[PDB]
Amino acid sequence: RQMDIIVSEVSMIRDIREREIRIYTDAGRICRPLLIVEKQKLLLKKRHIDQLKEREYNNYSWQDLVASGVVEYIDTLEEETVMLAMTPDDLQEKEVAYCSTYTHCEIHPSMILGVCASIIPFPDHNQSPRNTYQSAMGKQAMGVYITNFHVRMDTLAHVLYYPQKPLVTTRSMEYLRFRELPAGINSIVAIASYTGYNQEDSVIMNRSAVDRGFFRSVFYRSYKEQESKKGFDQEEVFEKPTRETCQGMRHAIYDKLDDDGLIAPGVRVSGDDVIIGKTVTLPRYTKRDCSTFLRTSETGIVDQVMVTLNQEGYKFCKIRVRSVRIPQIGDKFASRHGQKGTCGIQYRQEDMPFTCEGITPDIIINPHAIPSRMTIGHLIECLQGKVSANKGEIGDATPFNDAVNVQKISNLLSDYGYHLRGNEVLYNGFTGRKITSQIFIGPTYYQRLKHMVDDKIHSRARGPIQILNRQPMEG
Amino acid sequence: VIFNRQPTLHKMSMMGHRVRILPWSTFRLNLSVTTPYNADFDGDEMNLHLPQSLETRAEIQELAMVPRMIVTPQSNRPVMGIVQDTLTAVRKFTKRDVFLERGEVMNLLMFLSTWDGKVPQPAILKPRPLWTGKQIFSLIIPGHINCIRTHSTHPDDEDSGPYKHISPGDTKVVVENGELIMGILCKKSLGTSAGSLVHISYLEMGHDITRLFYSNIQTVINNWLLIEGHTIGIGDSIADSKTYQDIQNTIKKAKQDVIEVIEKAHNNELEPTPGNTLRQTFENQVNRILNDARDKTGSSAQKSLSEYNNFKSMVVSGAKGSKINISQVIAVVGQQNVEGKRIPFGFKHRTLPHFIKDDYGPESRGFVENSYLAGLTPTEFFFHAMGGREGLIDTAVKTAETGY
Amino acid sequence: IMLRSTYCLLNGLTDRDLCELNECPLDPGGYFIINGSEKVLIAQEKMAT
Amino acid sequence: DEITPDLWQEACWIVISSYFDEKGLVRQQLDSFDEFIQMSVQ
Amino acid sequence: YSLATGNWGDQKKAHQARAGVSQVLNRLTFASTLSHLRRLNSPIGRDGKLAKPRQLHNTLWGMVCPAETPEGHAVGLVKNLALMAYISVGSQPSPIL
Amino acid sequence: PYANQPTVRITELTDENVKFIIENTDLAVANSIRRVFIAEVPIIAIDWVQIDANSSVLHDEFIAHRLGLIPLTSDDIVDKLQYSRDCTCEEFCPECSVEFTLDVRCNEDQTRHVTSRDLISNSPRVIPVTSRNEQDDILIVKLRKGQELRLRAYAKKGFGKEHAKWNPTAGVAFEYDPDNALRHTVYPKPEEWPKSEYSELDEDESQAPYDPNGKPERFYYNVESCGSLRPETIVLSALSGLKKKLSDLQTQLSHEIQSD
Amino acid sequence: QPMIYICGECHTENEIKSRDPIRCRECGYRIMYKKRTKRLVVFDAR
Amino acid sequence: MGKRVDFSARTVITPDPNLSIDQVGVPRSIAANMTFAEIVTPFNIDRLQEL
Amino acid sequence: IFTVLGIEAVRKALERELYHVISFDGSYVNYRHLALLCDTMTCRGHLMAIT
Amino acid sequence: MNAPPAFESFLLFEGEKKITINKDTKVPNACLFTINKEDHTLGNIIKSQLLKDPQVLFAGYKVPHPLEHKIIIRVQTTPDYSPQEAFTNAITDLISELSLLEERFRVAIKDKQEG
Amino acid sequence: MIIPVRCFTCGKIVGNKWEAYLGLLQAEYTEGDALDALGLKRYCCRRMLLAHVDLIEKLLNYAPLEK
RNA sequence: AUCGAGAGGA
Ligand SMILES: [Mg+2]
Ligand SMILES: [Zn+2]
Ligand SMILES: [Zn+2]
Ligand SMILES: [Zn+2]
Repeated sequence: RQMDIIVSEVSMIRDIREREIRIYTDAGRICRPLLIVEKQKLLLKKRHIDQLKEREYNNYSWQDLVASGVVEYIDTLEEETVMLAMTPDDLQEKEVAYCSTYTHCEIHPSMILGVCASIIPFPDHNQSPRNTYQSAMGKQAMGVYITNFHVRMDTLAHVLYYPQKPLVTTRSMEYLRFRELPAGINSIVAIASYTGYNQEDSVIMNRSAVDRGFFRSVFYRSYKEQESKKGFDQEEVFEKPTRETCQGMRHAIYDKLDDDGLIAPGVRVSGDDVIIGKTVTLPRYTKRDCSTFLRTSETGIVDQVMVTLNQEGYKFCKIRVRSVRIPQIGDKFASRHGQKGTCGIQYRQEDMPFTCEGITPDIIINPHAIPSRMTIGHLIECLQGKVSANKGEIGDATPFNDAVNVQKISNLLSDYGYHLRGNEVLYNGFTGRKITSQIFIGPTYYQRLKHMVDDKIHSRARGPIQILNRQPMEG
Repeated sequence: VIFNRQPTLHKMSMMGHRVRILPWSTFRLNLSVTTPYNADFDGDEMNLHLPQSLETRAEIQELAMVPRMIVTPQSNRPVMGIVQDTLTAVRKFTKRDVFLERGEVMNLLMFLSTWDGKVPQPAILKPRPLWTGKQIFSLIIPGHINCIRTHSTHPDDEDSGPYKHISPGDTKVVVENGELIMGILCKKSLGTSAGSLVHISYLEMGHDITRLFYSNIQTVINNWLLIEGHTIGIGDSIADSKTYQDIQNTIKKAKQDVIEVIEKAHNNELEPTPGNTLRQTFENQVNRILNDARDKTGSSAQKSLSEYNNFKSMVVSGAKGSKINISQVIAVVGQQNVEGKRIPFGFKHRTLPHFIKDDYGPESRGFVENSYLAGLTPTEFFFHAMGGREGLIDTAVKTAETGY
Repeated sequence: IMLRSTYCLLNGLTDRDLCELNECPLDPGGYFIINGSEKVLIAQEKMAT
Repeated sequence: DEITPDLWQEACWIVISSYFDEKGLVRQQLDSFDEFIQMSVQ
Repeated sequence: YSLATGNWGDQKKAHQARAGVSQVLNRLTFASTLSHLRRLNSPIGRDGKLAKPRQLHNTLWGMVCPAETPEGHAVGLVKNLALMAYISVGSQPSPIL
Repeated sequence: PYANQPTVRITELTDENVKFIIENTDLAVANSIRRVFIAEVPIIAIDWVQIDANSSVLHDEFIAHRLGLIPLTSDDIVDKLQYSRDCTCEEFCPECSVEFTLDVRCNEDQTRHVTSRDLISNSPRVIPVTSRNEQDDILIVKLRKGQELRLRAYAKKGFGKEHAKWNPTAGVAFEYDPDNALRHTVYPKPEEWPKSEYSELDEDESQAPYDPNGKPERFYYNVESCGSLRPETIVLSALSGLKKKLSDLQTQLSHEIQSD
Repeated sequence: QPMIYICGECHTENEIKSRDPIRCRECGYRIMYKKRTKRLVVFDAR
Repeated sequence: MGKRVDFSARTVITPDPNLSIDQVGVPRSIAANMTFAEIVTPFNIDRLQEL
Repeated sequence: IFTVLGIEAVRKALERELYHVISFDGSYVNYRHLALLCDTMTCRGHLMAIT
Repeated sequence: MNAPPAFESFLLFEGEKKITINKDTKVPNACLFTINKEDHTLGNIIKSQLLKDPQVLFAGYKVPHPLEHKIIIRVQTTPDYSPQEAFTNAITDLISELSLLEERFRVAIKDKQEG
Repeated sequence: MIIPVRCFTCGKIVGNKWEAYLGLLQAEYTEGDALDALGLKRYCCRRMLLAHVDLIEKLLNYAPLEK
């Protein structure tokens, strides 16, 4: 604890019943930081918090906190000998003392979660499989994967037009930089049965919201190519092919290519089009077409073309093509609670149900997705988000927080002229009649997932066949 | 076309469909035919095969079409029934106090394919003409079928006392000459079970009439649910303070009884029962204290519910959920088990480093005394994650061995 | 070389300097670039020695 | 001197912030590679 | 080669080598990149149907995320670091001795 | 068997919204008027873009989509212009569209906000609403020193049924029976619900006594304008367009009865 | 015919013929980008 | 025992309350790419000539 | 059961055990399917494993 | 890939007509009006106005499929009346209502702006 | 990456309010009070301003392709 | 194109 000869990552376990003292300095030991506890008292005093508050002036950092003997890294094997306080409230003298001999305290229990589970708001109000499914699906959510995406020639990349930070957030996301590169949009979710097009894990989206850019994304796809001069026997070269010299020329037109054989940026390209005109010298004479076509049925625009030399040093070309993906029926969307579903139908703003103040939901999800799944975090997030949007906040959905429960959120929401439980009177968009049931509606953070239907739809009728067995190809 | 979903488990996983060309780029399915395919719409994909000859087309038309597939030979009962929104909404629609106006009735009759064009005489003519939901479902019901069922909330002591044939709760479904004489329809009447209205329709009427029956229930009920609406929110997960404080009193019994048992075991006041070691008897005795607690708190939460509650609405209809789900959302999540036992001592005689050694109390071994609305404590959260991981492993490991 | 490691050219650079090399300041590093492809080493569990 | 409960909920998060100001999220990768280059190769 | 393919071992022993090390970094979204950089892997073999190594052990508390795990064939074998988890880099025991 | 005799009472009229009450009409008529506010009131909006140069950090479709959503003053011009379907010209002409140019280049160090004020029109009547002679101008794109955006747009006539950019409303509040007298809603717990702004009840009373013989009358509207039209112009256009749809339907109906 | 490219480092206009190694003649940088085409691509602002 | 086949299509499934149970809603693109070989007869000569 | 009572006894008992496995979770399968499985399993005078 | 143009919902294809009238042989004095490229906006008002006619025995409408862009209106009248005549009178009454509403809204604006 | 032009829900213009919103925030308004000053009644438009992340400001830290 | 690997989806 003094940063003397023993470094911080050294584990020192005393098994008492068997008289071993096992000291470990090797690598690969997973450990975590914990607050040391005096007799029944944190060593972390207000002086440490004060110095930490001005961390940017007096260069008082974490590593001084460790050097002060206030924090300690404990490995899994040494936890067996440690008596942990979940919070300093456990250190507090009680009518019946549970332990009274604690040695360490959690900094915060929410640090048991990882990167993707630290995104979930109110994860302790969900069934745990739902938290696992979200931790999986946050990795398929679109956003801005990195700030310098304009210069990266990634094979596949999805960028959301209008990423938003969640209105209801956890205090862990401040370190995941989710606020700075968020992967979703706050959507006005109504949980309702409306026309039957959201049944069995499906959603009804607002066509008008989609027209305004709601969950619109851009898909970037990069195509490689290189002209190999491996030997005088045969050499490839980028050049606009010609019908008179090239042998394996498809019937697709090559007019979009330039002299150099490379398409130019800003050119609209449809499926089966040519972006690189490459010809290889033969042993329809003395050169055969080996051009690069678009991956079929894409219909994008050439975002940019880069030319350079590879390691060995022949020409090398990268072409990024850009395709705007507007959400549509069959695109998969998810909240942060394992509630995934495809778009069942899109209604225009006049067809959607509306509140007395003409707010239509961006998304309508079916109430039958809640009861078996027990994703109460979804409902609490919706209510907290209504409070946050009406109050001008960002809600605190950190997992284990006794200063935030459903009652106090409901009391807050009732102060803004809303039903305290997040229900509203909606009117049928088609007829304008009030719906007899008051619908639960509010802001919820939704995610657009990589799984778009246009990348999955496929059909065949007498296409190509495999060489070995003359059967249809795969994929 | 043959429409198929993988894994192709039984003969209803590949059925014949007639093609309907529609704008966007997905395969659009009816909602009753999702249960045979085990299909939902969270990104599922399905395969379409087009027979290429009149021979095979006739074969699929006469053998494999969906209406011919309504009743499965596996369990002599329908394989597809009425499903989520239509089932919740038909439960709400056939309640005794559903009265439809003239315009609403005409709007619903627009969606009956098998309608003779005759508006039925309203059940109430004065002071206002009002039709009932049973009166319109009677028009949906085909042929002249006869059926007796009981709604899921039917009390078991009602068939004995008076009011057998005039049910106070509008349970005891009676369809007679194709008219819903009485009762609230639900999973027991329109689901996949044996003797239901859909089964009896398939047996008495053909597969064509039953196809139309399915479609008509869905269209009429969905267009009525456009008026009625169905939702779920926080208000359905709340209970009154009486109920909360009953549940807390029950849990504090349960813990304080488990403490009783723990001292008896500690003082050797506890003797084994036949067929079990002392450890196993203590574990039984604690688990049966805590299951009594979980059942009692669940009962309290159930009785606290109103008939405006949407959790209850979906559980009575049988559309989705169960009473145990309501108990976990409102009352208490309960004991988390790993391999059928309480949470194991993965540390030295400890489930976590936050407990003292040799702590067999309910908290320590994975009893979640909170609801999902209350929120789990960090230890409860970890133990619940352990139990859910057990479920995920089971789901991911049974498939290979069952498929083999 | 693992990116943002001590022997990486991006080591100790400011957010200015990273942007001015066409690098994202929020990029954590921790991966290699082999043949232009970003490769990440997954920690491998093993039974202690 | 003592952090009272009313302050705890930001004392703790202040501490957590400092940790992530010092370490980050990929500290294990960078430290492993650094140790490999400084020690393991030699 | 070994960082490019992930086959961890000599190129000649391409079958005795253990693959899955050195994966292509997920750049779909920032969370996927962070998680992939904090990914741990238990080389028990996905073919194994014993649940014990896939169970969430009590000792994962504070070290590994209780929730983040693939729900397919590797459930509980591929894990993720908890946020404040730090894997020790190794040190010399001579000062201690 | 005959028409309603609806009455109107306008309770608020600003440049931003119109709050009015229609009284003695059917709920279907009221909702069709509400729907026409959103979906069948034509305005002018950019529906054709040609990017001559775009060095900005937003790709070309992003700029185009963003330009389409800028409201253009459509008050007197929208009735005069034709749909390009109906125009007997080529792709464009002044009788069916409006030209816009934008040509901005950031020369200084210091970030250039390409706003709707840089959208220069050939028609002085059809201009960006924010540019009209307070509220700032809609931000099209931020440009760094060396970046440049030069484009040529054409704005056309359409309504919200084709695309939300032709929707003139910024929210249509619609209400009826503020006190739940018709019981078209059924509150489980009527005391928990806040009162409507149009409610006429003492605070002890949660909802009005049930009216068995009532129907919906006295529908309350708050039509907020995005800026392209005035709200009263939105309502008058909506009434004309709904009517005038009905007239076209009548004409086709007469032909179809004739022909039988 | 000229097919002018831009430098990734120095952003310099420069013409390069075929069968020429790709290298900027300001600064020798190895990566070059094609200029935006001069055809007329139309966008519906939707 | 199993093999790849022609005249097959695959895509995401979506709800449709307005289809009968025996109907499947299919895209124009799948239907335009999938074909059925219909034999010509005086019964269908004219219709098939339009197609 | 086969060794002690014989092929028809084990046919009956195997029916019984499969029915117990199937119905323990409240499920139901038509008896003709269990009967056909158990007959395939015993029609040759010995216990034929499904392997 | 499969997105219909947004104009399809309201524009008419060549050779397909706005409205088609069909006997309903079910019952006497009933007709089906299939109206193309309209939606709930006109269907609801026409149906409600028809429900005002005491000589109309049935008035209903449906959008058979939201992805399709037609409505069906079924009208049954008394034997001395006609569903075509009922439909015509309903449209005429709606037009007169909307004209009156427009004039009164103009007056109400007139008054609001000046007082 | 940049403030949307319209509110996704109602279609109210919010694209001219980001700069004013930031100016009000540095003027020591609370976020709610600032949203009230800009006339965003509805929690949808308040969502639009309150949840916006101005990523374009970071994208402008990179030099363009042409000088 | 083949092979292998990996990551994912239901
Ligand atoms: Mg599924
Ligand atoms: Zn013109
Ligand atoms: Zn250069
Ligand atoms: Zn809004």
